[PDB]
Amino acid sequence: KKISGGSVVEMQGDEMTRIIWELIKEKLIFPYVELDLHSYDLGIENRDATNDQVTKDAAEAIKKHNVGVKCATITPDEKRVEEFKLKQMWKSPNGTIRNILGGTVFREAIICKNIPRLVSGWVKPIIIGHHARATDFVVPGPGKVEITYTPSDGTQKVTYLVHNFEEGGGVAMGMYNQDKSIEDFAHSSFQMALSKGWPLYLSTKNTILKKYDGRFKDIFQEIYDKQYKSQFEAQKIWYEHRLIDDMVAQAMKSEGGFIWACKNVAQGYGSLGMMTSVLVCPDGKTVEAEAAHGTVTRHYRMYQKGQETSTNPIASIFAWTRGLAHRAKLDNNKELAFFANALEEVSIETIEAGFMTKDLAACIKGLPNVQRSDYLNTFEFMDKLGENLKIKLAQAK
Amino acid sequence: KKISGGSVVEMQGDEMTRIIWELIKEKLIFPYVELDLHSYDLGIENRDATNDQVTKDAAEAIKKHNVGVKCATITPDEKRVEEFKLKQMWKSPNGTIRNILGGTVFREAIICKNIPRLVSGWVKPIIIGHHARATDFVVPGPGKVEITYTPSDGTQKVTYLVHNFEEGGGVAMGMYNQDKSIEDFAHSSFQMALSKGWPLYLSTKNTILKKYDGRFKDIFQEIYDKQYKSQFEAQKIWYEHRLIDDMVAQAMKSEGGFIWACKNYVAQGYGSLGMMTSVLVCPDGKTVEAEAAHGTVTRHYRMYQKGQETSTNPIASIFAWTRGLAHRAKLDNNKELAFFANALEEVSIETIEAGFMTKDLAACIKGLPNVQRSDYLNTFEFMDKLGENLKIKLAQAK
Ligand SMILES: NC(=O)c1ccc[n+]([C@@H]2O[C@H](COP(=O)([O-])OP(=O)(O)OC[C@H]3O[C@@H](n4cnc5c(N)ncnc54)[C@H](OP(=O)(O)O)[C@@H]3O)[C@@H](O)[C@H]2O)c1
Ligand SMILES: NC(=O)c1ccc[n+]([C@@H]2O[C@H](COP(=O)([O-])OP(=O)(O)OC[C@H]3O[C@@H](n4cnc5c(N)ncnc54)[C@H](OP(=O)(O)O)[C@@H]3O)[C@@H](O)[C@H]2O)c1
Repeated sequence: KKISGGSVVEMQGDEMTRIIWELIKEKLIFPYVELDLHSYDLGIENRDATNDQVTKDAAEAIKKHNVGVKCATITPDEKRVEEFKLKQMWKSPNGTIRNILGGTVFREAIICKNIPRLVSGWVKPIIIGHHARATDFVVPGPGKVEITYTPSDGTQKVTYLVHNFEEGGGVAMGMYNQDKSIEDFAHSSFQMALSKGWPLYLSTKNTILKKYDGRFKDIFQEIYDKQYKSQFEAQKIWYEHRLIDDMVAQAMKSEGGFIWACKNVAQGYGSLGMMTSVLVCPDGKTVEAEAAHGTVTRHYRMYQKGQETSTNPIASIFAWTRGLAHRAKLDNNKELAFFANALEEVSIETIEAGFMTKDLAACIKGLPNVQRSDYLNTFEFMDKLGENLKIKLAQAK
Repeated sequence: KKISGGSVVEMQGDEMTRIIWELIKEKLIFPYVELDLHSYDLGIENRDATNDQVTKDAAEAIKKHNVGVKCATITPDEKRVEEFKLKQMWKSPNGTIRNILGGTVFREAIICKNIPRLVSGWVKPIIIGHHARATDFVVPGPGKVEITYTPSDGTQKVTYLVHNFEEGGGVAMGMYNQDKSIEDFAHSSFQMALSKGWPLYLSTKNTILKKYDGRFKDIFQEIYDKQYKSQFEAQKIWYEHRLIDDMVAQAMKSEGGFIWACKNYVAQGYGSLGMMTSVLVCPDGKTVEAEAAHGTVTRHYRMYQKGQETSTNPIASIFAWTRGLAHRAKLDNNKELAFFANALEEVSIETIEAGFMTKDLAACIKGLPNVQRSDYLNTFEFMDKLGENLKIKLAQAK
C-alpha cells in the first residue's frame, strides 16, 4: 500500500525539531512511504555517546545513499557542553556533514500566498544558494601586509601588497577560493536550477573584485556554456551572471522563481519555520535536506515544561519532501515524487487555508495581535497536515 | 519673509528626481528659504559636457560648505552611454562625491505611521550606517597563498597561511582596514547618534571573522568611552555592540529609533525606496551630503516623458533637503532653518499619514494590485499637497 521510497539517510536532531521530526515521520511520511531508512540519531546526546562518530557516519551514509534528510541538531557551545555535560564541544553536525559531502547549501523560503514576503511580489519562491574560512588578523601598527602566492612548482613566488600601513595599525585578512569549490558551487547551482526548472543567477562583485569574483563569473559561465547551456534552454530555464547590485534590484522587481547563487548567515524577515536548506552536492546525485532553522530551543523549553508550543514543522516537513523528492528523482520513483510534491502542496495549502503555527499567524497579524485562535499548536498543526495529506493523497488514489 | 538658509551645496540630478527636485525647490524650499546656493548640475548631460568636472566641483563644494543636498543622478552604464551618447562611462557621481568627501553613509527609511514598516513595531526610524578596495588575484595552480604581516620596525613577521592550494588553483584576496577608516566610521556613527539622539548599535561577525570585526567592536568602544560615552549618556542616549544575528532579532523586537552601524562586505529593504533617505556623514562632524537613497526613478521618468501620469515619492529627496538644511541649521545654529527643515519633514510625514501619498506608498498600504487612482496622488498632486500643507504648517507655527 505504502510507496517504497528507497534508501534515505535520516538524521534525528534535537529539542523541538526532534519532537516535530517524529511527528512528521509519524503522521506525514511513514503512513505513506516505506523507506530503507538509514536513520542516524544526531541527537546531541547520541553524538556525545558516540563521540560525534554518528555525525560522520550519517555523512558517509548520505555520501553513499545520495539522500539525507536531516533534523535540526544542537550545535554545541559553552552552554550546550554545560547543559549536556558534553564530553566535548562537538563541531556542528552540519559542518561535519557539509565538510564530508561538500556541496552548496540552498535555502528556499517556501512561500504561502497569505503569508507576507519581503516583497509581496514573490509568488514564486527564491532559492538562494550561498557559497561558503578567512584569515583575518592583528595589524597592531605600521608595516606591510602582503598576500603571497608561492607556486608549489617552485616557480616565481608572487607578492601582492594588500596594504602598507604607514600610519597606526588596522586589520587585514586573506580570503581564498579553490577553482574546485567554485566549480562545485557552479555545478550544485546549475544542478539545483535544472532540479526546479528555474533560471540560475550568479551574483558577484565581478567589478570591484575583478580577478576574484570574476573567477566565479567565469567558472560559472564556463561550466554553464560547456555543460548546462543546452540542458537549460531545453527547459526554458537560463543561467546568467548578475552583479550583486543589479541582482538584488532584479529580485525585488521579480516575482521570484529563480536560483540565486550568492558570493559574499540568518538574514531575511520571513518566518524561519518556512526556510528549507538543501545541501546540493556537485555530483548532482547527493543531496541533504534540512530545515534552515535550528532545534527551536525556546519552543522546546516550553514543550519540556508541558506548555503548549506552536512550532512550524514546514521547514522540516520540506526537508523530508525535498530529500524524498530528490530520492524520487534519482530512482525515477514517480509515486514518491508525487508524494513529496503532495506533501509540499498540502503543507502550503494547510497554511494557505488559514491553518498555521503561531509564528506564521504572527507573520500575518503581528506578534502582539496573535490570538490562540489564530494558529494551531505544534500537534494541532501536524494533525491538520496529516488529515489534509490523507485527503490530498486520497484525491489522487 | 523667507529665512536665511546659508550656503548649501545643491546638486541637481537626473530624470524623474530632477523633476521632483525642482518641484521641491520651487514649492517647498525656495518659497521659504534663501540659500547661498552652490547649485551644481549633476545632470547626466551636464556631467558629460563638463567631463564630470561638475561632480568633482560639487564634491569640492560640499567639502567647503559642509552641506550637500544631492539629487539622484544617473550613474552611467552601457545603455546610458548609448542613450546620452556619453563621451565616456562616467563614474557614479555618488561614488566620486563619496571618494572625495569620505564619511559614512547613513540610510534612513523615513517612517510614516500609516505606511507599513518592515517590522510593524518600528515606530521610530532605524538609521543604518554602512562602513565606507581589496587586492584579489587568481592563484594559477597549487601553492601556498599566505598573507604576511611585517611591522615596519621589523620586530616580527607574522605570516598566516590563507590557503595551501593542492587541488588546482583558484582565487585569493587580501583585504585590509586602517584604524582611520574604522575610527572615521565610529565618529560618523557616534556623531550621527548624537545628531539624532538615538542609541548607536554596532553589528559585526566578531566570531567567524573575529580579529577583523573585533578591531571594529574595539575601536568603537574605545572611541565611545574616550570621546562619546560622555555626550551620549548625557543625552539619555548611548552605544552598544551586537552580533548581526542578535541585531536582526533585537531590532524586530523594538520600536526602532537607533543608529545601526553595519559592517559587511546596498541597503535594499521592504517598503518603498521613495522613503529611503541617505546621508553621507563625514567623520569631521561638519560635512554632510543628504540625498535620496533611491535613484532617478527612470521608469517614472519614461512615463513622465510619454506624458503618462507619474506618482513619484519626493519624500526621500525632500528629506535630502530637510536633512541638508537641518545640518546647515545645526552648523549655523539657524533656529529658523532648523525649524523649517523639521517643519518640512513634519509636513511630509503628516501629509502622508493624512492619507495623501504617492502611489508607491499607497502600494505599501494596500498592495500594488489593490491600489486605485483614488488611493494616491501623482507626483505633482502630492507635491502640491505637501506644498499647501507646508504653507499651512509654516503659517500656523509663527
Ligand atoms: N542543525 C541546524 O541546521 C541548526 C541551525 C540553527 C540552529 N540550530 C540549533 O538550534 C538550537 C537553537 O537555535 P536557535 O534557537 O538559535 O535557532 P532556532 O531554533 O532557529 O530558533 C529560532 C527562533 O526562531 C523561531 N523559530 C525558528 N524556527 C521555528 C519554527 N520552526 N517554528 C516556529 N518558530 C521558529 C523561534 O523564535 P520564537 O521564540 O520567537 O518563536 C526560535 O526560537 C541551537 O543549538 C542551534 O545550534 C541547528
Ligand atoms: N545618484 C543616486 O543617488 C542614484 C542612486 C541609485 C540609482 N541612481 C540612478 O538611478 C537611475 C535609475 O535607477 P533605478 O532604475 O534603479 O531607479 P531608482 O531610482 O533606483 O528606482 C527604481 C525603482 O524604484 C522605485 N522608486 C524609487 N524611487 C521612487 C520614488 N521616489 N517614488 C516611487 N518609486 C520609486 C520605482 O519603482 P516603480 O517602478 O515600481 O515605480 C523605480 O522605478 C539609474 O541611472 C541609477 O544609476 C542614482
